[PDB]
Amino acid sequence: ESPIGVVVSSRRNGPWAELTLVLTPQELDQGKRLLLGELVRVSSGGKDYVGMVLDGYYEPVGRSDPTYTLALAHINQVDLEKEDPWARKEVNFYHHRIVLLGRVVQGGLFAPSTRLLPPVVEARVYRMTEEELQRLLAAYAFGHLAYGLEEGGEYPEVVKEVDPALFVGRRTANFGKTGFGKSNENKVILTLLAHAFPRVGMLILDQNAEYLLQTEATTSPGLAQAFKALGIRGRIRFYTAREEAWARRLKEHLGTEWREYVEVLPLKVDFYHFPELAVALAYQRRRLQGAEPPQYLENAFYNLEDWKHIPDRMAYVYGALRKAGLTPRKGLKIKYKNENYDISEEKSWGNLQEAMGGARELYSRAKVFSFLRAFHAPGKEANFLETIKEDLLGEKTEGEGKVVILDLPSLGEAADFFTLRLMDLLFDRAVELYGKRQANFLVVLEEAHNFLEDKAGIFYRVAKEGRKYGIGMLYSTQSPASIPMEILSQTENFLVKHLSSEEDVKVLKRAKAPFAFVADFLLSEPIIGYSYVYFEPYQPFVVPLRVKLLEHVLKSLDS
Amino acid sequence: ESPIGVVVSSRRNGPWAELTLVLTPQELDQGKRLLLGELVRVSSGGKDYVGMVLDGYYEPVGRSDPTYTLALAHINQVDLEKEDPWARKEVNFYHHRIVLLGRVVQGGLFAPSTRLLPPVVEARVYRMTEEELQRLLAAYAFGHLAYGLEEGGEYPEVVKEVDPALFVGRRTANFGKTGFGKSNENKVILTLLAHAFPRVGMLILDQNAEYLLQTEATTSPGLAQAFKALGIRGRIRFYTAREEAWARRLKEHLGTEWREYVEVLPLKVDFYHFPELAVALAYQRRRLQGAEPPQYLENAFYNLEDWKHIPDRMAYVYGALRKAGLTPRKGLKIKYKNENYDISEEKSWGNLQEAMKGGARELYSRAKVFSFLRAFHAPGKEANFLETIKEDLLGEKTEGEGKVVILDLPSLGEAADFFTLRLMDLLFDRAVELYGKRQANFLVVLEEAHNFLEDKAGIFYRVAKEGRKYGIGMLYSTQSPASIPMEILSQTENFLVKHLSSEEDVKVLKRAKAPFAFVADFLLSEPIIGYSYVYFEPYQPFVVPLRVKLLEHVLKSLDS
DNA sequence: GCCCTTTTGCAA
DNA sequence: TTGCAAAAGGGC
Ligand SMILES: Nc1ncnc2c1ncn2[C@@H]1O[C@H](COP(=O)(O)OP(=O)(O)NP(=O)(O)O)[C@@H](O)[C@H]1O
Ligand SMILES: Nc1ncnc2c1ncn2[C@@H]1O[C@H](COP(=O)(O)OP(=O)(O)NP(=O)(O)O)[C@@H](O)[C@H]1O
Repeated sequence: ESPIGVVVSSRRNGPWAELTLVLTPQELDQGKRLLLGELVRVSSGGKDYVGMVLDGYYEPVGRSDPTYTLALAHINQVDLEKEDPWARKEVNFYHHRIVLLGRVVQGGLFAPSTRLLPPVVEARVYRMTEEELQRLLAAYAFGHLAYGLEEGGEYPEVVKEVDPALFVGRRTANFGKTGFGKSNENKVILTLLAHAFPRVGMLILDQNAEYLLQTEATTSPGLAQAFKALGIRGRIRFYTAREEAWARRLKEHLGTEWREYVEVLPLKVDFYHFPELAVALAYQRRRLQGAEPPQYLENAFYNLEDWKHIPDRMAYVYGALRKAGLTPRKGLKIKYKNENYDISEEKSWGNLQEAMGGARELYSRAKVFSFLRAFHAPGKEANFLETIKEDLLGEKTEGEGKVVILDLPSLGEAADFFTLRLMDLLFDRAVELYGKRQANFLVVLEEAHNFLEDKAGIFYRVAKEGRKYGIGMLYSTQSPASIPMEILSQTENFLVKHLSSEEDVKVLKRAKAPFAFVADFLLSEPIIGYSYVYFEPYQPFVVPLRVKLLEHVLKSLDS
Repeated sequence: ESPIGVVVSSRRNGPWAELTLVLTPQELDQGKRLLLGELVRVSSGGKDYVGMVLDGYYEPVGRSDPTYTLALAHINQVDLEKEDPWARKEVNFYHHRIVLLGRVVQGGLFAPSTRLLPPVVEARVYRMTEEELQRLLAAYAFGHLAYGLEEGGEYPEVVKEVDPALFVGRRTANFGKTGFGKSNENKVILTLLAHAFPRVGMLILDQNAEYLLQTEATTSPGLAQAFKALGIRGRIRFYTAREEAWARRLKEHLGTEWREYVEVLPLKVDFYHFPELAVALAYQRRRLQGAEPPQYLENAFYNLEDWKHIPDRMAYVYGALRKAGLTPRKGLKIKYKNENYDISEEKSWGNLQEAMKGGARELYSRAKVFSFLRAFHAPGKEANFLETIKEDLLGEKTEGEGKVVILDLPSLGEAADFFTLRLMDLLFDRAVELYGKRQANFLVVLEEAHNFLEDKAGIFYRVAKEGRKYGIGMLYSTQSPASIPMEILSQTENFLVKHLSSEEDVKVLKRAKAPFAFVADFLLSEPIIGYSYVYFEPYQPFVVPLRVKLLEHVLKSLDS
C-alpha cells in the first residue's frame, strides 16, 4: 500500500496527458512489475485518477555507462548479484509511460481526460485493488477482467454486468475476424437480457439460420435451445417460408413439446385476400429502388379502397393479379357485369379474359405484379407485416416483451426488399406512436455491411434517429473498414476482438479516439474470446474482458 | 493582480504568434495553476491581448538532473516536502505555451492576430477577472463559461445572452453527437427569444414530433409546455393532419384551458374550392422533379384564370378532378351544356361522363396526374393552409406580433418533402416581393439539415445563400459537419459544436473555420453532455466554451 | 442515372 | 396514314 515508483515527468501529448514513471532497484528486486495495459491509480493534489500503462523502455539514470559496465562484468565472469551489489544498483532501473484516462466522481459520472497537468513532485502511482476495480466497472456476469494470458493478470472476481440501460436505445458494434466469438458474445448478451429483463423486445434479422437452432460443432447452441434450458416459455416468434421442415427440426431437437417455446409462422399471404397490400407493395418497390412511382400506380394506391365497391373494377383488379401469374385458391368467383366466372378453371378464365376507371391500366400493366409470386400462397389470410408490427408495438404487448426472428434465407432474392419494407413500416409506426409508448426493442443484424447501404437510407434513418424512440441496434460486421463512417461515428458501445489488418485498427482509432491504446495488442495477440469493451458515457475507456461460453453461462444460470 | 509566471521565449508559429511561460517553485507551492484552454491576458508594450493556454510540459531548468535527484530521494525514503526543501526547490518548475488570439479595439471590435512579436523581457501574463471576461463575452442567460469538468474552472456569473441581432438574419449551425444537447439548446434559444423579443417570428420544420409536446424522459419538454409555464398566450400555430389526436394530447397535458396557448389547424383543403391551387400544385410537382412540365399543364396553369368565366371549361376541370379520385361534398352541381348535374351521386356522375375545347378536354383525359393530390384533399375545408401560413409569417397586419408556426411533417407521410419545398419557395418569393416595404423578420428552424442542403439548386440552399438580405435567418442541426457542403459551412456565421468523435468531423470543422483548430483535441477526447463551443461573428471571433442550461431550469429561473 | 422504345390518343 | 404529345419500361 505505497507508491510503485517515482514520477519524474509529465506532459500533454495530443489530447491526453502522460507522465513518466521510474522503477528503482529495490522495487525491481522485490518483484514489483507492471504489465502493459494495466490500470493504476494516480493521486495528484488529493484527487484520484485512472491511468493505463502504455509503454516501457530502459534508459540510463544519472552518469552511467550500462553497456560498458555489463560488458566488463560479463567479460571478467563477475557475478553482479553476489559479487558487486554496488554495481547492480546503478544499472537496474526501468522507465514506464502512463496516461490519465479521467477522474471517478462519487455519486456522479466518470469525468473523461483532464485539463490539469500534475507537477512531478506531487504525483504518486498506487496499484489498484480488486474492490477499486469492481467499483470502477460495475458503476448476470458478462465477462471478467484479464490482461493477456499473463499469470497474475486474471481477475475472475471482477466482472462486467449486462444491463438494459446499456443496450436499449443505443447502437453497439461487434468486430473481430472469423472464429473469434462475435456470434457467441451476441448470443450470451441476448440470453442474459431475455432472462433478466423480460420487458425488452428484439428483432433478429437472422441472415445465416444460426440463431434459432445450432447443432454443428462450429458454434454454440441457439436461442431456442437456450430458452428451453433456462425455462423461458412463449417468447419466441419465428417467421419462415419452410414451416414444415422447421417444425420437424424443432420437434426433433426440442422434444414433443416444442410448441411451448417457439411459435412458427409463415411468410406467405393470399394476395387475392389483400389486393390493397399487393398494390402497396408494388407502389413502394419503386420508391425503395430510387425512382418515383408511376401515376397509374399512385392512382390505384390512393383509390383502391373506393374501387372495392365497384364489382367491375374489382374484377379488373383480380384479372390483373391472375394475369400476373398468381395462382388462386380453388373456388374463386368473379362477377364481371352480372355473370359469375371461375378464374380457377382455365375455360372460365379464358371466357372472362375475352369478355373483358383506372383499373384497365392496371390490367394492361399487370406484368408488374410478377415479383409478388415469392410471397403469395393461396388460402393464407394472415398479414405477416401487420402481425410483426403488432407483436413489436402492440398496445397490450407493452411490458411482456417479444422476440421476433426472421428466417431471411428462406425468402430467396426478395429478402432485401422485404427487410427494407419491414424496417420502414416499423419505424413509421414507432414515430407515430411517440408519446403514447416507447418502442423499446433491439434490432440485431449480422453481416451489417450488407444492410447499412441503400438509397434513401432506411437503416441510416434508423441508426441516426432511433435513440428518441428506444430503438437500439446491435450489428456485427467483422471488419470496421466496411461500415460507413456516418454510422460508425454514432455508435456508443464497442466490442472488438482480434483484428489482423492494419487498416481495420486505423479506422477503429479514427472513429473512436480511446481505441488508440489497444491497437498494438489487437494486432499482435490473436486470442479467441478476448474482447475490448467500451461503453459511453458510463465507462468511457477501453477495458479487456474474457467473454464466457454460452454453455458455461447456461450451466451457471440454471441454479 | 500579479503576473502568474515569467515569459521566457516567443516566436511566430505559422500564422499565430506564441510565447512560453514558466511557473516557479514558489508559485507552484502557493497553489497557482493554469488550465488548458484557459483565456489569459497578455500585456506587451501597453496593449492587452487575449491568449489561450495551449500546451504544458515539464522541462528541467538550469544545471540539474531531476530524474537522478528524485530517484535518489525515493531510494533513501526521504519526504520531499519536509526534509529536503533545497532539493525540492530546484525540480519544481513547469512550462506553458500560450497563443495570442488578438486584441480588442475601439467599440469592442476585435483586431485579429498580431503583426508584432513581443520581446521576452517586457511581456507579462495576468489572470483574467470576471469583469474582463464579462466584457469580452458581451462585447436571459444562455450558458455560463466553464473549462471542462475541472472544479474551480467554472464561472456561473459569466454568461452569453440571446439577442435577435445574433440569430435573425444570420445562419447558425448546431453540430454534435447523438444525445448531447442540440435539441435542448435549440429549445432554450427559442424560448428565450419568444419570452424576450415578441416581434420575432419562427417556422419550425418539425420532423420528429418533439417541438410541441414531449413527455418521455428522453428529451426536454415541448415548446407548448414551456409557453404554458412562462405564461405566453396565443402565439403558437400548429399545422397537422391529426387534429383530433393532437387535441386529445393537448387536452390531457396542457389542461382544460389549452386553447389559449396552442391553436390547432389542419393540413387539408378542399380542391373543389381552389382548382387553381390544384393545377398549380400539379404543375410545380414536376418542375421540382426533373424538368420541363408538359405543355398542356403549362397552358392550364397559365389560363385557368381565364377559364374561370366559361362554365363548360370549368365543368371539364371539375370532371377531371372527380375522375382523379377526389371526393366532393354532398350536394354539388355542375353546369355542363345547359344542364346542372350532381357529381356527388353515381347516376349523375355517369350521366355527366356520358355527356362529356381550348385545353380543358386534355386535362380531363389525363386525370390520373391529380391522384397524388388525394393526400391533401378533405371535402368542406376551404382553408388554403399555404396562404394562411403566408399571412401568419409575412402578414402585413403584424408589424410585430410574434408567431410561432410548427408543422407536423410526419403526419403527411410521403408528401412531406414536396410540401416543405413548395412552402419554402412560396415564402421566399413573397419575401422577395416584399423587399423595400418591410422585412420578414423571422427564423427558419431546420433539423436533419443534411437532407435539405444537399442539392445546389434547392430552395433551402438558395435561402441559406440569400436570406440575410431580406432578413430571413436559419438555424440547422445535422449531427455531423461532414454532411454539409463547404460552400455553406464557410459562409455560416455562428457555430455551436458539441462533442464530436470522428476525426473527419473535426478536420472539416477546422478547415471551415481556422479558429476551431485549438479545440479539436478537447472535442475528440471529452464526451461531456451539454458542453458547447460557441463562435459568433463578428464581435466574438474566437471559440469560448459554455455550459448550456436545461429547459426546466431555464423555466424555473425565468418564472421569477 | 442516364438515354432510347413502345404504346395510346388526337390531330389531320 | 402521319405527325406529335405524354407516360412507362429497357440498356448502358
Ligand atoms: N469466449 C469464448 N471462449 C472459448 N471459445 C470461444 C469463445 N467464443 C468463441 N469461442 C470459440 O469460437 C468458435 C466460433 O465462434 P463464433 O461465435 O462462430 O465466432 P464468429 O465471430 O461468429 N465467427 P463468424 O461469425 O463465422 O464470422 C466457437 O465454436 C468456440 O469454439
Ligand atoms: N445541458 C444539459 N444538461 C443536462 N442534460 C442535458 C443537457 N442537454 C441535454 N441533456 C440531456 O441529454 C439528453 C439528450 O437531449 P437532446 O437535446 O434531445 O439531445 P439531442 O442532440 O437533441 N439528441 P439528437 O437529436 O439525436 O442529436 C436528454 O436526456 C437531455 O435531458
